[PDB]
Amino acid sequence: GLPWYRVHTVVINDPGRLISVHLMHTALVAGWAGAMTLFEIAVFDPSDPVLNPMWRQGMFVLPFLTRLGVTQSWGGWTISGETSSNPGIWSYEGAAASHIVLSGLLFLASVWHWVYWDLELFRDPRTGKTALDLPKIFGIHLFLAGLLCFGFGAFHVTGVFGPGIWVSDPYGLTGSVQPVAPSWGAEGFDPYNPGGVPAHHIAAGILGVLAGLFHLCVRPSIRLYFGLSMGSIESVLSSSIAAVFWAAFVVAGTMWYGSAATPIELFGPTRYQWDQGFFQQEIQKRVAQSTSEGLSVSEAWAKIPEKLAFYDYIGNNPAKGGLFRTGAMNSGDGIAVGWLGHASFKDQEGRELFVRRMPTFFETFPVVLIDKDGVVRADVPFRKAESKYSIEQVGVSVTFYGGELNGLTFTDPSTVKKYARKAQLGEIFEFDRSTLQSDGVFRSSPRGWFTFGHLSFALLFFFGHIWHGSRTIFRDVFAGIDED
Amino acid sequence: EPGIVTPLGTLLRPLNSEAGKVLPGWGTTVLMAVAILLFAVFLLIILEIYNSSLILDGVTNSWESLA
Amino acid sequence: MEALVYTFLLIGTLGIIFFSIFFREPPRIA
Amino acid sequence: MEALVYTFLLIGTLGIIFFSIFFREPPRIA
Amino acid sequence: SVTPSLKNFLLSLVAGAVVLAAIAGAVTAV
Amino acid sequence: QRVRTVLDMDDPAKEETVKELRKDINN
Amino acid sequence: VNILGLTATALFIIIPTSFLLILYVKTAASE
Amino acid sequence: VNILGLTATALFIIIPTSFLLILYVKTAASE
Amino acid sequence: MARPNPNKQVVELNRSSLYWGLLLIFVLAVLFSSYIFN
Amino acid sequence: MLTLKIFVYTVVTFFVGLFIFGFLSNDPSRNPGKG
Amino acid sequence: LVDDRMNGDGTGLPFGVNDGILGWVIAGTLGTIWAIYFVSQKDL
Amino acid sequence: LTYDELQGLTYLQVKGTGIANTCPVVEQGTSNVRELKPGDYKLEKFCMEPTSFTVKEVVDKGREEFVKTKLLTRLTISQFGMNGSMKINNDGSVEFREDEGLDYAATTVKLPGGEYVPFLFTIKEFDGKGTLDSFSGDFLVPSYRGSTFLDPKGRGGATGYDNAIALPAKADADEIQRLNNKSYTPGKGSAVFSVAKVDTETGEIAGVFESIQPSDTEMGAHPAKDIKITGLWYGQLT
Ligand code: CLA
Ligand code: CLA
Ligand code: CLA
Ligand code: CLA
Ligand SMILES: CCCCCCCCCCCCCCCC(=O)OC[C@H](COP(=O)(O)OC[C@@H](O)CO)OC(=O)CCCCCCCCCCCCCCC
Ligand SMILES: CCCCCCCCCCCCCCCCCC(=O)OC[C@H](CO)OC(=O)CCCCCCCCCCCCCCCCC
Ligand SMILES: CC1=C(/C=C/C(C)=C/C=C/C(C)=C/C=C/C=C(C)/C=C/C=C(C)/C=C/C2=C(C)CCCC2(C)C)C(C)(C)CCC1
Repeated sequence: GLPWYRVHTVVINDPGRLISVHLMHTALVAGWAGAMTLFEIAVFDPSDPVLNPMWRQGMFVLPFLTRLGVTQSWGGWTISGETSSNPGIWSYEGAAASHIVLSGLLFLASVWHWVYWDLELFRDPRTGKTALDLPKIFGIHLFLAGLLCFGFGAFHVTGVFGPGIWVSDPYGLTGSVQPVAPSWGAEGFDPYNPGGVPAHHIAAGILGVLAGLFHLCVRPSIRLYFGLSMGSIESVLSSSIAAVFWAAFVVAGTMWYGSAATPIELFGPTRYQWDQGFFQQEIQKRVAQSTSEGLSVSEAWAKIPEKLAFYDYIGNNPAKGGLFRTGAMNSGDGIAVGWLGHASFKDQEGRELFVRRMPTFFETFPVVLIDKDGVVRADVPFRKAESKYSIEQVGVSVTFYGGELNGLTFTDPSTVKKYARKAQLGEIFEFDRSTLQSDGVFRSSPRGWFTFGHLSFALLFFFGHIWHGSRTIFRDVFAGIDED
Repeated sequence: EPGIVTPLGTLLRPLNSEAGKVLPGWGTTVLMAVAILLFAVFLLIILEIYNSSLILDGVTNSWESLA
Repeated sequence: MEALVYTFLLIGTLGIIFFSIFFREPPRIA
Repeated sequence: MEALVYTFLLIGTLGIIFFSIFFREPPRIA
Repeated sequence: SVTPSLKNFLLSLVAGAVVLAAIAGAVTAV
Repeated sequence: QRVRTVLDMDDPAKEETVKELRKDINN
Repeated sequence: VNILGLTATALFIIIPTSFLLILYVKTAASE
Repeated sequence: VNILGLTATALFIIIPTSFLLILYVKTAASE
Repeated sequence: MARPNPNKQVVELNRSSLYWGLLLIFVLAVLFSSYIFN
Repeated sequence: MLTLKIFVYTVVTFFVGLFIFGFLSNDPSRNPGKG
Repeated sequence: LVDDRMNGDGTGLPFGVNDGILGWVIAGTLGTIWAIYFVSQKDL
Repeated sequence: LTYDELQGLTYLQVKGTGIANTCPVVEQGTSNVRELKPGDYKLEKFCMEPTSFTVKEVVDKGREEFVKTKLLTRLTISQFGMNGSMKINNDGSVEFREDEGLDYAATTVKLPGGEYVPFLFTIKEFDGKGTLDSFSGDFLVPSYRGSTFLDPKGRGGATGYDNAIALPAKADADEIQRLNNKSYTPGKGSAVFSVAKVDTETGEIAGVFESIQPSDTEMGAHPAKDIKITGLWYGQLT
């Protein structure tokens, strides 16, 4: 009999039952999408577009709804901080309910295809047996995919009929959904350019339409049909799985490294932005400008937006969480309340020392106050006996500008040490940890969870493609050898 | 014995009729070679642009590309 | 948390009503 | 409350070992 | 225009085609 | 104003900064 | 008993449904 | 996490165990 | 081919495979319980 | 609003019409016996 | 008026309708069902 | 729909039609307002009618503005039958006095997000000081419920248990404001009024008003909210 891992092999030869189980899986996926969206709207707190955005709340499909245009909600609010006067029918809950009713209709269609499986459409009239013209089915599917891709690229993202996509400034401060003009030049192949998406989708849709028309028109050859077994369903299964984990690897890399399709204000910042000093660079540039024309360091730090200083915090690092540190970042290190201001450290003779920011690989880092010249001047010494760079010996005082603490100078070592420890993580923020009872360890971004899950699934589907391709080529010897 | 006859099945019938009807010889496998090698070239071009192993006049390959 | 459990177990109850209605044992005339 | 879960999982594991050893399917030798 | 990186990439494609042709020639020379 | 100041400002906090890793053959 | 209710309701569902399912498939296996 | 993990562990130790018991009894009752 | 489905198959899982499944689930639970409980 | 009135009125009118003319379609001939 | 209202309750309005489009669609649906029943005659 | 033909229609043709919740509008005369005769006046059939109900919300990102709400109750918004005395001077300085009438309106509205804020829209004992164009003042605002109102577990100000006796230990706790005492402090509100389209022949006046008033405080609990109420008003002088 069929083993437990071979049960679905009952529907290899049945196209009607195959369509039924495809519809059942598709209904399950649509129902999950709707249920996940309702769950995330139920547990979603829109009470801070800036300091507690969706990626700080561990929202998974909320950025994907947001990226393609769904920004308003039936709850009477907008994620950008505005008020939804009339969100219409296409809100978050609207899309979820549409997915739920789609799942129900697909479940009914799956039941119908399970019952009425014996359709002569699945039987070729030349011999009466049940067979599928897989090259022609592929041509139809490729033609349909070309039309859908070209329509999505020429009507939705371009805004001539649709709403466009999520476009923002390079540092992810404002963010919105705009129609985007296609970039047909080499800059269209710029990954962070939003204009590549409409141009790519238009060109790929047109070429897919042409390839589908060609596949509808022209039959395969003897050599190709007997080599790749185009009359077999495991062959197309193997190759489809190959394309699927190819796309999974590509999109996992895109999510991890960042692109125009992965906005930072939706999926969190990237680890390379923290590693390469992106937000710290922009903050210090926006300080150097407007300190070069008056309004000195005592002021003008308020000209630094709180969102940028939040982006300059390693707690928003996607590669700083854990495998089993479950939940949102808010459940990890509290909810951000406000910016405490930039901490400037000075010794007794007046040199400006700065903390050595902890890298991504380290979870516990030694605190070192190092000067402009790059010479280690102070630290929180582990020894504290025959120690040469301790806080009270160097005489380090910490000051704050532009935050809740402004013009406040702290001199005592017990307070200077803890503010230096807070500054070791980047910009210093205060966190309410009593609302969700946070444990104190950093969590992972939705971007990080997406990339981890998709890479694991990509390797698993590499194995699946190997197994199915082996079964494809070696179908006749699957029960043993010929012994002759 | 024929299956369950339906108007939709009769409409989509010629779309699934020639199961096993192929071309003689190798067909368009020279066109396979041409298309697959150009796709590999284009894919490599994309990889070098995104890996910064190829620098163009108009691309930046960074977040300031949003500027 | 309780609302999820109530909803899930009640929809399971009505689903197994559906299962007992349609997917029941067919009686025999013999 | 975690310790009872751990002890239950391990005593279940030893139960499965004892069950597999002493109440296995006999070889048929046919 | 033609950047040095693009020029070196085109020469790399030419060299790859050349070495593939050389491998094919060595194979067909048995 | 000048970029040499922010270079020395970013040098002690994070040595992996992209402006420091670009065009630093003169340094 | 906020989640003690969860574990009690869970086991109260699980033990009879697994028991009944086991003996039912014992019935249905023999024709 | 003190009791959500308990619920997850309970579901993991029952659902595939019950499924395996269904298949095993479906085979054991058939000779 | 007819009114009943011709691909009617019987799923088998013997007692040794039941042993392996039960051990796999229980050992996986023992291994991952310390991490799920955290 | 008014669209909802129109839609609900149409669907109830459709169901009521199916009912009225379904009983109008010579129902005493639906019996399995003789009469 | 803080919001729009129909004021369709009371006054003994015929068939509960305040707009002629409701009566028109009712008459159209009844007429088309009767037309189907009348063209599908001389049967059974 | 003026006052002249408002009495010209019987109750049968106005029942269930919302006309009973519609103030008369002056169609004759001019909107210059100054044409009204000055002196001491005694207005009767002073009518009130709101056109928008909005509730202030402390916006999360630091903003602060009134957001539009949804009326949970049906058309029970207006207040009629208001009396009082008016004086009009040559320079235009006027005072307003309100004494009795249907001077309260309990109405619950739904905020966007599944939030309900009940309030008592009142204009009672209003003293508007200013000119004919605009004049403001302060008016008495009752809380909402009476002293004898009973919550799910009895209790309340006048009648009640003064404690939730369902729990034999939740009598002395932090819930001092929940069971021991219930706050019935009457608040004060702000009203802005404007007079327009005055008919000097029959002494008819109209215009748009503005009402600011705190909502229900739910009897010594979560702080009440300030409500902005705009609408049309109508009056008749003697
Ligand atoms: C869309 C991709 C895809 C599709 C259509 C198939 C389809 C098929 N596979 Mg295959 N496979 C895949 C991917 C896929 N596989 C991948 C990624 C792997 C690597 C892990 C494998 C490894 C694999 C093996 C080793 C075998 C098959 C077999 C089969 C055939 C029978 C399946 C069966 O009845 O088992 C029954 C399945 C179950 C009883 C449940 C399994 C329980 C799993 C482990 C946990 C439950 C998963 C959960 C519900 C959803 C998570 C998945 C989702 C996140 C993607 C069938 C035609 C069998 C075969 O070759 O046929 C002869 C077989 O031996 N597959
Ligand atoms: C036409 C019906 C329809 C519509 C309008 C939508 C719309 C939406 N869905 Mg959805 N969905 C549908 C059907 C639909 N769905 C069905 C039938 C299923 C079951 C399979 C799903 C399952 C589903 C899930 C699980 C999710 C959504 C989500 C979403 C939302 C964001 C989409 C997204 O993630 O962007 C991006 C979409 C993609 C990146 C897909 C890429 C397609 C690849 C690249 C195709 C490449 C292979 C192709 C064959 C090559 C072509 C070759 C060429 C030459 C032609 C969006 C509102 C997401 C959401 O936010 O939840 C609400 C979400 O997670 N849907
Ligand atoms: C690959 C798809 C995917 C991704 C990337 C995410 C990502 C995320 N989810 Mg999500 N989820 C998914 C699918 C996904 N989910 C599905 C399919 C469901 C339906 C079951 C859910 C239901 C769900 C809920 C209810 C919640 C989330 C939450 C979250 C966020 C918190 C991190 C987390 O998941 O905890 C940690 C993740 C792990 C520890 C992964 C476990 C690693 C593997 C799978 C273990 C190996 C299996 C092992 C053999 C089992 C033995 C254990 C046993 C002893 C118990 C995060 C961004 C939370 C949230 O923030 O709210 C929005 C939240 O509460 N998800
Ligand atoms: C361990 C790797 C591995 C193995 C053993 C197989 C094995 C198999 N594949 Mg598969 N494949 C793989 C990887 C692999 N593949 C990868 C990574 C992809 C992309 C996702 C594919 C995509 C793919 C498709 C679409 C198909 C197969 C098919 C098959 C089967 C037919 C034989 C064949 O043509 O092989 C595959 C041949 C190769 C993998 C050789 C490709 C190597 C090229 C020529 C070298 C390119 C180098 C070039 C200079 C680029 C370097 C640039 C640099 C910057 C990295 C066979 C069972 C066919 C099938 O019918 O399945 C039954 C088919 O449909 N494969
Ligand atoms: C919503 C999610 C739904 C949950 C459903 C989850 C499905 C659960 C499936 C998993 C369990 C089923 C496995 C059955 C077990 C089983 O499959 O039986 C063994 C099986 C033998 O089957 P046969 O060839 O005898 O098939 C004939 C039939 O009688 C059996 O089907 O071969 C194995 O294929 C594949 C797996 C290897 C088995 C070894 C795995 C255990 C090794 C690990 C041991 C742990 C301790 C090691 C020491 C550290
Ligand atoms: C609010 C608006 C809706 C109006 C409400 C009141 C509608 C008046 C209903 C009175 C009908 C008289 C009952 C006799 C027919 C009933 C039994 C039958 O079926 O008897 C059957 C019998 C068989 O010969 O026929 C016969 O007795 C001959 C009877 C002829 C039926 C009347 C003819 C009406 C003309 C059709 C309207 C033109 C309709 C066009 C719209 C269609 C869609 C565009
Ligand atoms: C009857 C009907 C209806 C209704 C319907 C419905 C209601 C549906 C639904 C449904 C739903 C609401 C669904 C949901 C779902 C979900 C799912 C399906 C899921 C999932 C998942 C998974 C599969 C997972 C896996 C895993 C685990 C276990 C953990 C982690 C890891 C992994 C991933 C492996 C209507 C009226 C409309 C129409 C008519 C018909």
